Amino acid sequence: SQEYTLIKIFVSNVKDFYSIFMNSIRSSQSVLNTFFTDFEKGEEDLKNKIWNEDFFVKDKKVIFLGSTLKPETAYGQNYTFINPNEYYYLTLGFDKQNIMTKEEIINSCPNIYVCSENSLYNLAYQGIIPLLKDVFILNKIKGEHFVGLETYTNISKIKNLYILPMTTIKMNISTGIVPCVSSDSTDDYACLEDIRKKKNYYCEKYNLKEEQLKNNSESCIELPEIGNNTGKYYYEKEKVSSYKDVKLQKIKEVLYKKQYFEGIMTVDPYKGMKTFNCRKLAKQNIIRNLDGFLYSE
Repeated sequence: SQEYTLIKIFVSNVKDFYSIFMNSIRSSQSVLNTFFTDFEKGEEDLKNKIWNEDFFVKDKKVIFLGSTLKPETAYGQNYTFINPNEYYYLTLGFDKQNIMTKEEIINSCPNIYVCSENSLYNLAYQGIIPLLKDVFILNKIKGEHFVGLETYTNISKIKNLYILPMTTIKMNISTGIVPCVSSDSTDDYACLEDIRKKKNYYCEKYNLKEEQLKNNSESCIELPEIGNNTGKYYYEKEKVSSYKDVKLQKIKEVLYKKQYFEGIMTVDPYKGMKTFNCRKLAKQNIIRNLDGFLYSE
């Protein structure tokens, strides 16, 4: 049972998120002339409350639930990765970690979470989302539609963390949304490098512009005799060919263990602390500050 740290990844432009939301509602009503929980006969006021700009701008926070095994690197986050080819679910949940009626969920849950199907019942077991009297689904949206949205966390140095596509995200692991920390992760580095290299493919295919692809990731971890920016260092040394290179999984596992046992933190509030210790503190601080959750499956 692997423990993950979920980080609250807030959406900057909630009105654009609302456009995406209503575009999806309309598409699904058209095709079905499984995307959202149906509204019952006397629930029109609920429908009118949810399908409303106020719901996304005033009433609720819109939050992608990012999953990481390296929470100590969150200050360096430069992008948010999503699987563009898979469906993500929108569901209401709690800000702090529950069989409830639709009305009760609307009245009690301040956050709209975006996450994979895989995560849903795990989240409910963790007390992060309620069960409906079986999960209340506001929408189901392919990841491609979120590519280019601006996100941020309360930990990240920068606040323009665009959503980028990563097709190697496995839908059976956690929430299927991951923080991009390109300085400190070879897979993140690899994916960002492929996007940059094939910027014409990516900006043609998705709602992405060249100028969005230049965000720096502040390295949080130095390795003795290597230095910082270890993601790039192992990308280059192991001759990684792309973010879909079969050897990455092993490189990712080796680098994870090496940073954990040997890394030194290079960012506030952890400067000079060993990564081994910081892993635990960062989990503590993130949870205590209500910036995220512990999650198991």
